[PDB]
Amino acid sequence: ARYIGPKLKLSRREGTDLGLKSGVKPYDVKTKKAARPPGQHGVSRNKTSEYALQLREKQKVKRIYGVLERQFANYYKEAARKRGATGENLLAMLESRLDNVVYRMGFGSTRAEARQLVSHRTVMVKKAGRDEFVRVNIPSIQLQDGDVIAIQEKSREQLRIKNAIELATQRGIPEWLDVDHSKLQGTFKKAPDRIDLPAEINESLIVELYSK
Amino acid sequence: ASVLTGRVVSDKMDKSITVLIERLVRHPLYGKQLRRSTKIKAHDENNVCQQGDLVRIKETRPISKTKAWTLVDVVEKVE
Amino acid sequence: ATTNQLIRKGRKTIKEKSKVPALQACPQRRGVCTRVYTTTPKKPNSAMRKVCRVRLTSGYEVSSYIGGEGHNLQEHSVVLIRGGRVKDLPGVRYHTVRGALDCAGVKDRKQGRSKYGAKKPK
Amino acid sequence: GLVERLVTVDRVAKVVKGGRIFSFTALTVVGDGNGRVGFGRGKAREVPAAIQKALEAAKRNMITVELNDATLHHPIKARHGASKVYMQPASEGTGVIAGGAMRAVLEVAGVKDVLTKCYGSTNTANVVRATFNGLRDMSTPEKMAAKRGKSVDEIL
Amino acid sequence: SMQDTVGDMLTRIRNAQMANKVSVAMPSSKLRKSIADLLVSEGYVASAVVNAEENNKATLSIELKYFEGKAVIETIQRFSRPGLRQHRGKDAIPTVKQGMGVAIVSTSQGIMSDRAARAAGIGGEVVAFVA
RNA sequence: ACCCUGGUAGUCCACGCCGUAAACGAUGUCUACUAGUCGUUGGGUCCGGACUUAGUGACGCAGCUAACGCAAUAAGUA
RNA sequence: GCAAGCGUUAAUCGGAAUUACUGGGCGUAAAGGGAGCGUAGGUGGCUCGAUAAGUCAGAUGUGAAAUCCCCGGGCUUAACCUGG
RNA sequence: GGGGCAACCCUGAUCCAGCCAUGCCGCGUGUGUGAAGAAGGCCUUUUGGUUGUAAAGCACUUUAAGCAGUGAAGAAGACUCCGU
RNA sequence: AAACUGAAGAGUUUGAUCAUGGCUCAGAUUGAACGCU
Repeated sequence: ARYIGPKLKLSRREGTDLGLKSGVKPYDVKTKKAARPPGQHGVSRNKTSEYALQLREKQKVKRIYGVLERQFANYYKEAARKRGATGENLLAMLESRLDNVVYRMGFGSTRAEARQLVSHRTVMVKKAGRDEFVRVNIPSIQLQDGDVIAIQEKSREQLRIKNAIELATQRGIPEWLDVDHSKLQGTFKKAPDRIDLPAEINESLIVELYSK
Repeated sequence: ASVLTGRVVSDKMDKSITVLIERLVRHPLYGKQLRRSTKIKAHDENNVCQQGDLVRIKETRPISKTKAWTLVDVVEKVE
Repeated sequence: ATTNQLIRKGRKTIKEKSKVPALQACPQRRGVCTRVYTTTPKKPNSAMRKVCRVRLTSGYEVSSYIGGEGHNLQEHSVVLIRGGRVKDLPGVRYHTVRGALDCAGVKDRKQGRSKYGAKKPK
Repeated sequence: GLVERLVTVDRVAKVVKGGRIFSFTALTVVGDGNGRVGFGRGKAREVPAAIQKALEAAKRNMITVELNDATLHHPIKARHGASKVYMQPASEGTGVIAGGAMRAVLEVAGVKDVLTKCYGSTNTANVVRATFNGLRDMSTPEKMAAKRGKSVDEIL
Repeated sequence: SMQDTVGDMLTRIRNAQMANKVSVAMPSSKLRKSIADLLVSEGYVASAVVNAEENNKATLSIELKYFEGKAVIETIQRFSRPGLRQHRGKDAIPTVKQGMGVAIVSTSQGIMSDRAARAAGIGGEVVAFVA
């Protein structure tokens, strides 16, 4: 299951831009909101609490990457078992998802559209070392160092992809991804660092939330 | 093979003695070593050793219902 | 407690018994309603709470609480009984599952329908 | 250039001929986030004045703490009366695993990764004070080596 | 009566340091001298000497240290007591203050620090924690 | 009932039972160590005092305690 | 907030350091036996030796496989399977 | 695994299939774009707010399901012939 | 090379307080049942 309802509602509840809409126009004018969360009341009295700051922070990442609670808690459980910082590991494994990778490489305008592309077998993956591609309809595929991504031979003429590259160019392309627009082919050279990821997501709140 | 030492607490059976083997068992939760003791009947063929003696005994085939150890050495004797 | 005292005696926990003995460690239990009546609650509250004395298949004859507004239970009615004590009712320690066997769901319920056995309205 | 956080606010009363006089008590913890930390509580008939008075007292009840650049130097067990607190250093990325009163002091003192636990009474002021006592009694390897007259290599 | 000689030694040291005494004296023993020498070489006390008294008796005198007016021996606690002895292997010797303190260990090679016993790869009876 | 006037068991003795009290310091016993001041009891040794012992009191640090309070006769440190 | 599931009930551990070994208490909060003597037991001064049972270290044999954990490999991913 | 020299026979072990959200894991129920911010509902100080880019409209996509094809691997090469 | 990583509290006795102390809750789990779907 995935969220289907409105996305500006989510952005307004998180109080920040989650990139759920395309960058074709500024977030402020797309909604004339984000100064108040959704509903009749919006900005409220009776200020939040530590648990509210933690819950909202976890929901922020979950809504950004489009991952529900069960899969996200499996992510945190894996991250707290891998070596190093749990939040750093959780951000790395959320960034290494196939749908997020294709969104950053720019073949999709939003992560929802990137997941829609991945799910419909329009993206082939080539595992590191393997001399073959394979069509994969699973957005939650974790990509390792060196995995190649390419667009299907019967979907390179997509209009949505061609207008997704030109948005990716206007937004910026990560340095841990080597994407070529000439034949719609990227390479996941390395999982991004915490210094490469934006310094406004407090993964420490997520780690403290998953500690009762 | 499997030798065991202890004091003789009974000798009032024909060709038979009771040896008190002591051991230190450690408590699984509190870690203090309690001293525990088992009575083992041994076979003393010539019926020589008396109570209060230190004796070594080894496991063998059973001689009787409750006797499967045999005397091999009277290391110490009553003063 | 010295170490020698702990070895000689040892610290024992009492295991508390269940608060729902009539269920016999079962989630629900079937019974027949031997008496459907109303009773007054404890000191602070004031109402006519709906209760049914029900003899279960375990051999107990406990009193249970019918939740929701309005019910159809009478003598010789077969109900399913779940755990859960009513605070202001002295003696009542079980709830009647509404909508399970013979106890109907609540008529006009809309919000918490699953807790009262009400089908989703079309 | 100082960080402040209000930990608890309580409503207390005094009895008089007319009735009950209701006042407010606020406990706050101030800190630089780099090792300087302090706590204080204030009383006033109004919550904002109690909060300002607590902040003023916290700014004067301050100590300096030498952290292990993210965490503590050694396990600490401290107490103030009936609150017993225990903190131990944790690996980087662990977070401050603490209740409200412990978390306030540790986070405002700059600790990032620590394991904690409260035993005895969890009175907010006494837990804050026990955590404060432990942080002020905490030692450093350099200080221990200097006290013994050796080097940090001579004292692993 | 007195059934913990090591406990009495450490209690005398602790009370003298709490009272800010210059030195603490007691009846001597080789075990007490071993523990006192370990304290000296660890730097917790200045010196520990035995003076042979009459009637085949001896007095062990330990000169205490103070740093910035505070006692150098912050805490000195007995771990293995006569009512419950604690013997550990080489990989179970408990550390004191994350290695800043010393766990005095009685090993087959004599009284030595926890880190010394770990380096020698040998366990023993963990008699005290001094930090 | 309290108060008054009487009043029997009991209180007294001998020999036995009972085995309980707010039988209390509401503080088990034993050992070592830890500022001090002033009383008192029974000894002891020195020059009316000085010291030292074993009790028995009142204070009072450090320490302890939720607080009251304890504090060499600990509820301190073991 | 979860989501093809969501709640309720039952049951176990946790939180509970609320049986405290790790890790609690007993003047007044529950808690010192009315006091003693003493049996089993527990514990126990200094010095020089012996022994090596406890203790510690090493070696060998064993502690089945599966499971738990680590490094990998195969399922489109994952669960799952699987080598060391 | 049982019997037989074999052919082969037997095997509700086993390998499978059926049912059940009982659990775990996975995927979907669309994706972009869309304001005088439509209507309706709700609140409201009666005119604003909220539902809300949400819908409608437009532009695309077809995972899974449905239909049609194709199509590994699980098989260990029995028997028979030849040679040593 | 690795198997070496882990520890949160809250409500409720009082006019208020600190302590004691029970009760209750937030978690995880299941060969689960029931209700809605």
